[PDB]
Amino acid sequence: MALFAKPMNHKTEITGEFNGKCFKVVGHGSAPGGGDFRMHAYCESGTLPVSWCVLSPSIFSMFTKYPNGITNFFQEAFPEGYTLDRVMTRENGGSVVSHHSYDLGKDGITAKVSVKGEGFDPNGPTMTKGYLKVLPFVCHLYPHGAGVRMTSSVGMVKTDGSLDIFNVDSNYQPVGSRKVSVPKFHFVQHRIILMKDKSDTRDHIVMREIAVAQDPNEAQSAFRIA
Repeated sequence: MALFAKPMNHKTEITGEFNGKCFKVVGHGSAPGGGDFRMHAYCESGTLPVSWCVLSPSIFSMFTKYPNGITNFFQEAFPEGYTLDRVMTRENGGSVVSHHSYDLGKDGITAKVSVKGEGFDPNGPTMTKGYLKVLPFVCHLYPHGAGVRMTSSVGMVKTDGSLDIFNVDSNYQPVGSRKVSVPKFHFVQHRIILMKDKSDTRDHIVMREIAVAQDPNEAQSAFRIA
């Protein structure tokens, strides 16, 4: 898509419940290009009842930078788009399930996201906002019938510098019946930066993400072999 060749706006609505505490999050951002994309999100319902770090995967893999030589399933599925079905499990206890759908229009990409979490200790880092950041991570992207499956194990650093591992299992499926090219196995490297805008007195986050896809056995010429 030529649309994916120029800067694009994106927005989201996220409806959620963790341990029964409801919230709504709205955000606007842009995707200037090269796998670097930002979102300013606020909790329209008041105070967010959870860590912005744990919410952050629910806050647009079509903005991932792809090298030529690997198909970008996320862009190729447009204009019809794709769905994301995700299960995220905190190894020390807690599950988050979510669904995302996307609309490509004149004003960019609109996402609708539902998310629910249960099994979190009321005094743990998820429900008490006790996370500082998400470590960098590499996803494995596997062919999965007409779509793709990404797995990652991400480390979320607590206030005290100890970390909790979350396992992310994401199924991306085309909406169109127009047959979309399914890539070969590859990696996608991510970084997530979260910031508080000093002008925004609402409970909010500014999220910046870098996502770049990588051919495994072109990593360097240590991996190249015939």
